[PDB]
This record gives sequence, C-alpha cells and structure tokens, in this order.
Amino acid sequence: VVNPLFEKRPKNFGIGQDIQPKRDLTRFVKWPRYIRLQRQRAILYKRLKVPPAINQFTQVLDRQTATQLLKLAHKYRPETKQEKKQRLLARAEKKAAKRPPVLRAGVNTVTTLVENKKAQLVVIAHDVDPIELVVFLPALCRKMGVPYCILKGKARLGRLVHRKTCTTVAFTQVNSEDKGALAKLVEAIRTNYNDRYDEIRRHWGGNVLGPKSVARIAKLEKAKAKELATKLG
Amino acid sequence: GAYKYIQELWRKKQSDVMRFLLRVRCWQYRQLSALHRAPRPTRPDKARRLGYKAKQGYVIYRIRVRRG
Amino acid sequence: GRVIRGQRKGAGSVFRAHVKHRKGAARLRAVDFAERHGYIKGIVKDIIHDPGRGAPLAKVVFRDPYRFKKRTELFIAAEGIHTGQFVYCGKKAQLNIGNV
Amino acid sequence: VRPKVLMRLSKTKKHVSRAYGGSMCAKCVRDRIKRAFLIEEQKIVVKVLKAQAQSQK
Amino acid sequence: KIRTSPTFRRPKTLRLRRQPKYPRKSAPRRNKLDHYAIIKFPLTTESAMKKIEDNNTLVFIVDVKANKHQIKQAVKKLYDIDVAKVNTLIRPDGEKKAYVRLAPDYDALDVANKIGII
RNA sequence: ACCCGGUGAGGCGGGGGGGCGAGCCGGGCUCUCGCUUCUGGCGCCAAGCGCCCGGCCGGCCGGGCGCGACCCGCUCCGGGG
RNA sequence: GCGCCGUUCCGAAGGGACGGGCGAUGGCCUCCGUUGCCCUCAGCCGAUCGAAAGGGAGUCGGGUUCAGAUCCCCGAAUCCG
Ligand SMILES: [Mg+2]
Ligand SMILES: [Mg+2]
Ligand SMILES: [Mg+2]
Repeated sequence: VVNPLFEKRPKNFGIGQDIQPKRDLTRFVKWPRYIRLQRQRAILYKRLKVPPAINQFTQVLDRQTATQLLKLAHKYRPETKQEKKQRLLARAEKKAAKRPPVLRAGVNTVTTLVENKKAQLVVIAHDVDPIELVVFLPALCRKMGVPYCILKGKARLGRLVHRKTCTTVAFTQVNSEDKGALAKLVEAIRTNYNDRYDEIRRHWGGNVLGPKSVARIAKLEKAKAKELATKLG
Repeated sequence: GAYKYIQELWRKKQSDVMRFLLRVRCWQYRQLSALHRAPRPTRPDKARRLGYKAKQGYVIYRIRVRRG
Repeated sequence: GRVIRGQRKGAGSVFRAHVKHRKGAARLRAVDFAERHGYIKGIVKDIIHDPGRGAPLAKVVFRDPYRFKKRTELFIAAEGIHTGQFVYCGKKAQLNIGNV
Repeated sequence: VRPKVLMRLSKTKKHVSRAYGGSMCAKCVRDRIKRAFLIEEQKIVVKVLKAQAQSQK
Repeated sequence: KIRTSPTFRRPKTLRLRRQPKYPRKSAPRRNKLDHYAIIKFPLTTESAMKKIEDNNTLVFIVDVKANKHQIKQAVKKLYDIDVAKVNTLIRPDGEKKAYVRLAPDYDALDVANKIGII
C-alpha cells in the first residue's frame, strides 16, 4: 500500500554534526535603543528601593470590583459633543415654543471637590507617566475621609469619558437608583484602602533581584543547608 | 487645586520619593539622546508657570548640557 | 625649544603603521555554543607570511553551524602545523599542537 | 584570456564536459571522489561497531 | 511570530506618493531650446564648401547645450532631409561646429542652393 | 549606577526527559554527560508523524499548523564594580 | 560658537528581488508585461569623492587638407544594450 521509496531522513542536530534550525530567538534580539530603555527601566522599578508613596500604586483594586465600578461609571458618563448640540437644539426649540449629575474628571476639579468634601468615591489610574501629579491624592483622601480606589490602565478610564486619558475620576452625586451598589462599592474600597493605609505607609518596595542571581543565591543557600543538615544527621 | 501640592512636591527635593524620582529620571534621560522631543512636560506645573499651555504649536525639547 | 621627537611620534600622519600590504588582524574565533560546550572542526587551507610580523599566519576554514557559509579565520600558526590539518576548537577538544 | 572576454566565448570554450568542469583538475576530482566514498564507508564501519557495542553491552 | 534572524531591522512601513493640492509653479516652462534657436547659422567657409561639395555634408553652427540627437532632429525638421550622422566639435570661439553627414539620396549642393548658401 | 571585550547581539539561568557509575529496600536520592578525532569529501532553503479544511470525480490536484527542534524567565553573554 | 572629532564607533542604517494569493487596468481581455496590498526571502560595510602613467569589453589599412586625421572619405571588421 505505502510507497517504500519514502525514506525517513532525520537530521542529527548535535554539536558540529549538522546545521542548526531557525528556532525561536526572541531573547537574543539586538533590540533598538527605546525598547532596550523601556524594558530595563521597568527592571529598575523592580530592583530599586521603591518608596511607599509610589508603592501605593502597585496595589490595584481587583477585577470583580473593577467590572462593577465600570458598570456604575457607564451610567453617569458625561456628554458627547453631538449630545451637547442636541441639548442646545432642544433648548432652542423650548425657547421658541434640572441637570443630571455627571463625572468630574481632572486632578484639579477632583482635589478641589475633595477639600470641599463632595466626593464619595475617587478613581485613580496607576500608570501616569509623571507620578508627582497623583502622589498626594491617596493620603489627601485619607485625611478628608474619602474612599479612593486604584485601577490598571488610564486608557480604560479615559474611554469612560470621551477622551484619550484620564487620571482621576470623582463620584460626586448619584441618583436614588444607583445608591445601594455605590454604597457596597464604597464599603469594599474603604476596607481595602482607608482601613489599611498605615500598612501601605509601612510597606516598602523593590529589593527584588533578578531570577539568575536569585537562583544562584538560592543554590548556595540550599547547598549550605544540605551541608549543615548532613553534619548533624 | 492640585498645582500647589505638585509645586511643593517638586520643591521638597531632599525627600526619599523625590531623590528616587530624580535618580530614575536622570538615568533615563542619560540613556536618551543629547537633544530630543518631550511631547509632554516632566514638570507641568513649572511649565505652566513659565508660560507653556496645552495647545497646538507648543513643543518641549529635552536636551542635555555637559556639566563643568 | 622645538617639539621633541617623542612628542611628534604621538601626533601621527608620518609615524603611523604601514598596514597596506598586511593581510588582516590575527584574531581567534568568537565565543559561541560550539566554543562553549563541544567543539567544531576546521581545515588549514594555506599558511601565509604577514608583512610586519615575524610570525606566519594561517587561513583556517571553519564551517558555520548556524548558516550555510564557510568562514575563514586568521590564526597565528604555531610551530608544527602543516596544511591539510584539522584544527579543532572548543571545550571538548584534545590536547595537542594545532588545537585550542 | 582576460575575464571580460568570456562573455564572447561559447559554453564549451569556457569549461570541460566533466564533473567539476573548469573548476578542479581531474586528479583532485578523482581523489575527492575516493575520499567522499571512503569517509562514508568509515562511517558505516563505525556504525556497525557501535551496533556491536550495543549488542554486547 | 518567531524571530528568525537575531538582527532587528527597520520594518517596511507604507509611504504614499506625491498627490499635491496645487502645483509649485503655475505654468510649465516653454522649450527655450527651440529648433530655430538651436541652429544659429551655416558657415560660408571655403573649407566648409569644399566639405559640402566633396563629402556630402552640411556645416552648421549650433548652441553649446545641444545633443547629437537634437542636431539630427533639428536638421530633419528645419531642412526636410534625412541625416546619416552628426559630428560635433566646440570651436575656440565658443559655439558648436556641426558636420551633418546626409544620406546619399539627397544632394548637399542642391540643398545648399535651396537654403541659399554658396 | 558606571567601565571594558565579542557578536550578524545565535542556544544564558532554573525546572523537566534519557543514558552511563556507587550504595539502600521495580522505587526515590548526591554527581558527571547530552551525540562530530586514522583521512585537504559533502552538508542550507525538512524527511517522517498527527490534526485540519479547499476544489474535481474510495480515487485526483493544490495548502495551513504542531511535533521533529522540551518548558518557564526580568537584564544579549561574559569580565570588573 | 563659526563648527570640530569620528568612518563603524553609544544607529529601527534594505525601498531591493524569486514565488504565491487578491483586486484594478492595458493590448485579437488568449496570454503576458505594468503598478497596488499582503504572505514570504535576504547578511554584509559603510552616503560620497579620490589615478587623462593603476584595473578597465571593443579599429585597422589606403587616400585626403594651406591647418585636423585609429576622428573626414572608401574598403574591412568588432564591443555592449
Ligand atoms: Mg599638533
Ligand atoms: Mg570616482
Ligand atoms: Mg585611469
């Protein structure tokens, strides 16, 4: 049935026996300078002693709470440029013949209404490129007694609004329909952050070496542990 | 607002957070070229004091000077 | 008074080396998988005399294990190597003259 | 002849009708054939000796 | 996608052609090297007349910016005659002397009497 | 952080898989190895296996993916610091 | 600071070509070129200048002028596309 001329011809990929195939070589790419910069920058963020004012952005509110917070923030999204023209056209037709509460974006408006004590929940993006914009705001919400949460990605927070990026979002006023779920989110965010902000202040960052050096130190420590075990017996 | 907090946060440079930020920024800018474009300011508050606004045609160049 | 001869030698443009008739730089093979773990074989094509050098050099033809192309190297020919000789190179190579 | 002249010459004028035609002399060609046969036969002998070593061991 | 080569060259991005909204200049420049401007005058030298009478040619004086194909098409257009070949030289006066060898079907003496030179 | 060397930055570190040695009662455990040395030969653009679907009439013609060619990683490997 | 160093050195340094798929055109829309996109392939070495004695394909004879002749005329070829 089968053709006996079909010879199996394996290549012996030994050292100097045959040519080597074009395997995966993503680790050994001579990357460009900007990629090589942005990788070892995050490596230095893993290595160096991160202060707690920057380490507070490393703890992110989890996925099951973040989805409910996005579901709550989708109801109170601000106006569109076309919706503004539609409301102006409706106002013009009303002139020819109470505003709903919306979001308050931007660190300026957010901090002014937090010192005015109007916020009930303050959403923070963890990944701002100048970090000094938002360092003071968690401790400021701690002092004012305002619940603050920190989420991954400023793009997903800036696509709630009709923009690109957004650092801080305030929940000033909500309707009677969206009160109980807002209180259940405020309670979880408060017990996550405001009850345990002192441990966030005590928690330092970094001091984590690379995997090769950790493996070498662990190899020497396990060797010395096996030695000090086998002398006692 | 937030700009006064950002202002004295850039003032208090001898603290641990700010020494860490100056060290990481000086490292990153030393790996960067001698003359390039920063599309957004590193000090937005100091830029707004000097007269920078957020509109089209206002560009910021990050350059280095050899010290001494 | 004038600029002395040892100072004039450091500037250049007269006292530079005569590197026209020289064949190339007598450099060994770079470190890789074959130099690190096992070994790789290469023939001695011909031994040539390099100008400005007492040592004769050797055109050693290696086979590249990654791409199909025969490489050449300018080895420093030690005393005892003849042409048509298989110079091995690597960690698992044997200890004899004409082997690194 | 000079090398750019070789566009004018025909195909048979530039090489010889043989394996390694116009590149290698026939003595080194037949020596290379002898070597390419005998190293392969030596590899066959080494494979038979390895099979016998695995048969005993 | 696996990385075959260890080098990372620049990826072949897309670029577009020139589709301008308005041209740079308003009008295209007219041909200032016309056929009438590229031929100044034929010579009335005794040696030039001997060359015409013997070797079936015509001797012209040409602007220095010309080509042999330009002189050939200019003689073919402004004399209604076929050209065998054109031999050019630049005189020490400055202009280009052109020996236009004609085809033997027409006569150089006849076309010289036709254009007036003698 | 900073400095030097090599590369066309080509297999770096751990965890797997297999064989060769020692001791204990088929089993785990400490270590080494990973295919090339009698010869001036040749060696690339996959063989083999499995899963698919496209067209034509169990058969015909043209393609893709994974094994072969282990997995996870955070600095290209080293040398100073 | 006019600019200087540096020629492979702290570079994302290619616009190239084989084959396949898709649409748009052109010509007895047969069959093929032309461009547009995608898949796929690729090492090079430094942009550029630098010898009228270096390397460098291919022309010789006779005749002609007051001055030009491997150039003009005649007869023979020859190189490249
Ligand atoms: Mg001087
Ligand atoms: Mg030149
Ligand atoms: Mg020359």
